Amino acid sequence: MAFRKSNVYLSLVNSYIIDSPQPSSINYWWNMGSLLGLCLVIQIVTGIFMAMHYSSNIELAFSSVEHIMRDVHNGYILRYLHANGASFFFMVMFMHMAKGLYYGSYRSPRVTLWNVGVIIFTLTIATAFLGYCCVYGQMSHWGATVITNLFSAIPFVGNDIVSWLWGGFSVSNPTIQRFFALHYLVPFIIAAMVIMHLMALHIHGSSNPLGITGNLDRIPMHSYFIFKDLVTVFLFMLILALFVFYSPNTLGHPDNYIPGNPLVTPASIVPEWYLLPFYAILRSIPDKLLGVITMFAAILVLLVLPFTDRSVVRGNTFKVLSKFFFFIFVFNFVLLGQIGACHVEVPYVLMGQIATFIYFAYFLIIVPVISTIENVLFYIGRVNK
Amino acid sequence: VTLWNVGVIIFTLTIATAFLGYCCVYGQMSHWGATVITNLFSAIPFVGNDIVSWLWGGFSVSNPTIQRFFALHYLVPFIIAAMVIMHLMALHIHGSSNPLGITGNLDRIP
Amino acid sequence: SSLYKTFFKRNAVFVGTIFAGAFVFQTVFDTAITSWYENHNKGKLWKDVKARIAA
Amino acid sequence: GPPSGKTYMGWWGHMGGPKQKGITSYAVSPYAQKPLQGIFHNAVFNSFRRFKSQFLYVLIPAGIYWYWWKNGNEYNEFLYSKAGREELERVNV
Amino acid sequence: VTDQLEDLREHFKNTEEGKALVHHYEECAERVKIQQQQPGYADLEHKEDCVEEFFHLQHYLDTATAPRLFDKLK
Amino acid sequence: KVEVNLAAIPLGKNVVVKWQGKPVFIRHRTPHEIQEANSVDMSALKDPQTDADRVKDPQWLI
Amino acid sequence: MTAAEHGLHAPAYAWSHNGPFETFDHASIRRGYQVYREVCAACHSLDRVAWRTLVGVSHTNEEVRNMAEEFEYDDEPDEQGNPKKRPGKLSDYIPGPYPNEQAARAANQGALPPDLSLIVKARHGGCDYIFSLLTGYPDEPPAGVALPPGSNYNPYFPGGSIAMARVLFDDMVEYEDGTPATTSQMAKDVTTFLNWCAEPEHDERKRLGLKTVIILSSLYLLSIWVKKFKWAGIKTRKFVFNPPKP
Amino acid sequence: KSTYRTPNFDDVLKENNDADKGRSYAYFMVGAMGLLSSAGAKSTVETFISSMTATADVLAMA
Ligand code: HEC
Ligand code: HEC
Ligand code: HEC
Ligand code: HEC
Ligand SMILES: COc1c(O)c(C)c(C/C=C(\C)CC/C=C(\C)CC/C=C(/C)CC/C=C(\C)CC/C=C(\C)CCC=C(C)C)c(O)c1OC
Ligand SMILES: CCCCCCCCCCCO[C@@H]1O[C@H](CO)[C@@H](O[C@H]2O[C@H](CO)[C@@H](O)[C@H](O)[C@H]2O)[C@H](O)[C@H]1O
Ligand SMILES: CCCCCCCC1=C(O)C(=O)c2scnc2C1=O
Ligand SMILES: CCCCCCCC1=C(O)C(=O)c2scnc2C1=O
Repeated sequence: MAFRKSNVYLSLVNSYIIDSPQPSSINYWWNMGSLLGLCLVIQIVTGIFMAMHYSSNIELAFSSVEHIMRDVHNGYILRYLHANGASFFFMVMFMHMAKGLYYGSYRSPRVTLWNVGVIIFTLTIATAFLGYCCVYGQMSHWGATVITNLFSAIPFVGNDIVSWLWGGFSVSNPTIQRFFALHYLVPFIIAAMVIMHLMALHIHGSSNPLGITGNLDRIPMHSYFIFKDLVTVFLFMLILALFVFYSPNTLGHPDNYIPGNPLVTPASIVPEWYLLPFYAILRSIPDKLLGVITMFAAILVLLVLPFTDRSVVRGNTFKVLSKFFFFIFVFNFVLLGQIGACHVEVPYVLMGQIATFIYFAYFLIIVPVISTIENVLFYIGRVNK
Repeated sequence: VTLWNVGVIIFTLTIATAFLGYCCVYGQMSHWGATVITNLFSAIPFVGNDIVSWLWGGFSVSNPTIQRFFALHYLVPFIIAAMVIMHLMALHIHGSSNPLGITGNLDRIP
Repeated sequence: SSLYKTFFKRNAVFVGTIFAGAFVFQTVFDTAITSWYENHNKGKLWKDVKARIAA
Repeated sequence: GPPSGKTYMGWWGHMGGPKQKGITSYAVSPYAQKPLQGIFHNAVFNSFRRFKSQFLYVLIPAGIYWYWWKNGNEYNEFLYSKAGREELERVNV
Repeated sequence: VTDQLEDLREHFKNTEEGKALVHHYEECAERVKIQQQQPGYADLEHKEDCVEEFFHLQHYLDTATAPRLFDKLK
Repeated sequence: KVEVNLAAIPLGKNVVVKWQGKPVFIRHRTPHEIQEANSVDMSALKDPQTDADRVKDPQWLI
Repeated sequence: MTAAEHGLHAPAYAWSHNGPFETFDHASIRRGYQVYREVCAACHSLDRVAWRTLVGVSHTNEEVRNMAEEFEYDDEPDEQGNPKKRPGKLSDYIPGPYPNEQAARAANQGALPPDLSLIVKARHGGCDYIFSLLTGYPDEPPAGVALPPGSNYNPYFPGGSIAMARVLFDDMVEYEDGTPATTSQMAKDVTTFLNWCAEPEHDERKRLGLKTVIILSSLYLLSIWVKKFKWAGIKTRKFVFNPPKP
Repeated sequence: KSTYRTPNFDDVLKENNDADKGRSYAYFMVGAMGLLSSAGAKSTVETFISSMTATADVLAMA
């Protein structure tokens, strides 16, 4: 047989990238996965090169980043690429996730595929946050303070886990140095998790926009999808280029250009845009313990979808009620984000509380109810007795 | 053969890893070792001394050197891990050999 | 397009010719850009300011 | 190698679909086709169609959320201006 | 010479729109000093200021002077 | 162990000092503030405490 | 939140460096440096800027060398161990007016004039904000505002009460290039110089950007064409069904 | 229908007066893509590598 088939190493590449049978009808929404691998590489590469010039000590961290910005040849390109890359990493991840939601990609027999993806999402949030703390700006310090304190909510030992995590009395030199060590480690765990994601994808293959079987008409990954992936890879790079060279700080916060100060918290704190929806959910619960539990639940609830989707067909392509509600969910998520950027003031607090309700209700009430109703409608519209 | 060749690559990567770690202590031996091993590249004709000043990130073994060495010491072990997986993949296709040097296909145990 | 068939004759362009062209492009393009750029900002640059200075 | 678990996808020659018969496909080499330029005049009015059927599912939920946002915002602005400092003390605490 | 920004501000404080705005601010300033001279101003927890009215004025000025101030500078 | 010179702090002003890396607030309260503090009912507090249980000298909130 | 708390929104001035294809105005940077030295340096440090970075940007190699030598820095101890001073060299960083944070507060009613090296990137509004703050001090605060002793009113600053008084007044600087030193002209200059301090890579970054965007745009368009060609056989593919007899 | 009667492809087929028309365009496209891609790769590689060279703050002439 061909060498690409017989060689122990090449056959892996052949089965995953060259001869892999793809459903002839997949659309550009299926291009986000490769875009996610690309993002992972860009983050690792630019990160290692900057690590060569970075100092983790609390007295030097901020200045070492400035050193990367002012003295390292092409240093600012590395930092703006790494920083803006993290944002682009989340924009693409949400689209990857939303695509799965809309087409019922989370359904059997791809449950394992969906669950591993949830784990990756969590690991990515943890990674970006740790990286954020390495700049040691004003936002960095308080973020490191808030997130680590999240654990004090645990009864009895909670405050202990916290002083442990800090390695002292407060967010200090033992904190930022362990955060750097950890920021370097986690990306390699994501890589291993990405491999398990791909292994799970390979056993049943990709789904398609029609939601039905692809077994009757497949075309090779090689040529068709390699070249189609190239189209979005270049588009992705063009847009990232525009931010990196023309508007490098639009997705950041001015407060991070101010060194961290243990005694003063900024008058207006607005977290990273991709964390805003979660920040709003946290803020909407006037109880400490319940506040953190509901926030974590906002992520874990994604695990419930394979069971609450009562439909008999996969995906929202041929479903009027489901498409409509799908978009209520999308814009509700954006709203939550907008609320997160506002002050805890009158019309906003109640709006935040209702939006949070709607978010959870989609998974637990709307989907099961709507899918059941749609099942029946499909039946009585054709049976004549 | 493939099993043996991947093993040679691992050996090289391990030597490189331990050496970089050695330089992180920055003791007397560390500094001179970092100096000698990086200079090993000046032996290359024409560009050799350039590769060296590049590797150092300056006039001599200094602050840009040790910091890049630490970054590198952390990275390489994960490449060894991936290489160890390829080593195992190559081992799995034909299995282990045995002290008699002949086939094991007539009597195996789990 | 017969303009293509004169240089490559019904065959695709080979790596060598691609790499060679890439090295040429890199230099020509960079000069074209640096030129247009400096001309667009004439009067604002240090070159321009250095002339208006005498010390 | 070790026995593998049953899946819903095979490989070329045993993909797992039902036995096909009666269907006949035809195709023409991309090399013999009109160079990419005919995607107009014939493929222009046909386009944009796959969004005239969808925009409602996107527009209505968008509209609903935009007005809700605009309403609450304008209310906030009023509450913190001079004119609304009275109502602010009412709804605040 | 005279400051280019102050020149443009002055020019705009004298338009129909600017006069209307200085008036509203003026009417506020007036209403305020009268409240201060009366007994018990120190203890009132409802002391009015004219910041809001001042901001409207300043905003109008900014809107008019911002796209023109640099054409006059070097 | 940190020493703060109270004689230096003005009337209704807030001063902040470092103690074990943690910020220490110190306000020289006005007579009106002292009344506001000690005139609040426990039913209005989720964590019930009299101003007395919190300050030793009503003039200094620490 | 009340307008007084947020602060008056800074309007959009037409900076010559705004725009994808625009470089800083180096003459303005030069002037700005003078305004910084003669006015601001009295209370503001510029810790992250090194003398050498001025060469070829706003001053000649010679000019910067003369400027750096007017200041003293700690040199390496002598043959016997006693400390000794030394004039400045290009490798050094522009020195600040105060030896420590405590002395900085003592000289400013207890306030701390922040370092201006990143000020333009460390505030929403950027250049528009800095300029507006500097030229926005009214002779008298609006009616009703109880301004604390030692403070000043400025509408652009959050809360209105700022610890920095107006420091720019007409003709307080004698511009070496002849330009009329009006308060707005000076504000316009320092701000430009402060923008350069925070983003020294500015001019170069935008040049590289133009190259990057042209190549990627071209690559993007080209890929579409290639993809369509490679897909034409599948796209125009046609099927026919002929029900098999039993 | 008879399988020998090939369906209509007139709308897609190019009136072959210039046989090597689509080939010349496709090959030019692929070629230009390869040209610009190699230039980009070269620039990217050079950007990372030169970031390891001596920094601006260490080139002091003693
Ligand atoms: C000492 C007498 C000063 C001179 C001369 C100048 N500044 Fe200043 N500045 C000073 C103080 C005491 C403060 C603190 C203000 C506060 O309330 O915290 C400042 C602050 C600034 C700021 C930051 C303002 C902010 O948004 O937080 C800026 C942007 C600033 N100063 C700029 C500036 C410039 C450019 C000057 C010369 C033209 C200048 N200052 C002079 C004290 C003094
Ligand atoms: C050591 C290798 C390294 C890896 C691997 C790495 N980073 Fe980083 N990252 C850094 C360093 C060094 C910094 C500090 C410099 C900086 O601010 O960019 C940083 C900073 C960050 C920041 C702060 C950006 C800012 O505003 O300055 C974020 C966010 C981030 N990383 C995200 C990621 C993500 C997401 C990944 C991977 C999926 C990743 N990083 C992988 C080294 C790495
Ligand atoms: C919460 C879910 C989730 C996350 C996060 C996730 N994936 Fe996926 N991924 C899926 C699902 C489900 C599919 C199956 C899509 C289908 O066939 O409908 C999938 C499919 C893929 C594919 C196939 C092509 C495609 O886009 O459909 C690739 C490649 C892939 N994912 C890569 C990644 C990478 C890389 C990451 C992130 C580092 C990631 N995924 C994170 C859910 C996820
Ligand atoms: C230069 C050679 C070489 C190096 C170095 C090497 N291996 Fe091997 N390895 C072999 C060969 C050859 C075999 C086959 C042994 C046999 O069956 O006779 C083997 C077999 C193995 C086995 C099977 C059990 C055994 O010991 O025979 C394991 C497990 C293994 N290697 C792990 C590793 C790991 C882990 C490393 C280092 C990080 C490593 N090897 C490095 C040559 C190497
Ligand atoms: C079934 O459906 C599929 C499908 O299966 C696939 C695979 C794809 C294609 C996409 C992919 C395969 C994405 C895969 C991505 C990955 C495997 C990424 C793995 C990630 C990594 C980060 C690798 C780790 C890298 C390193 C350790 C090295 C980097 C560091 C270096 C080189 C330092 C060098 C140092 C010096 C001093 C020079 C599809 O598009 C698709 O659609 C239908
Ligand atoms: C990641 C870094 C990117 C580096 C650059 C990207 C790769 C560029 C590869 C460029 C050229 O590689 C070149 O491709 C063309 C196909 O288009 C090959 O052509 C081959 O296939 C074509 C097409 O059927 C035939 O006409 C031709 O006779 C044959 O030799 C050519 O032999 C090879 O040399
Ligand atoms: C899934 C985890 C979501 C993270 C929520 C924490 C968001 C969050 C806060 O709640 C906060 O108070 C501060 S202060 C500086 N940064 C932050 C921040 O990111
Ligand atoms: C395979 C690589 C073998 C490494 C040989 C270099 C050994 C070696 C030297 O030659 C030397 O002069 C010094 S000085 C301090 N340490 C060393 C050292 O390890």
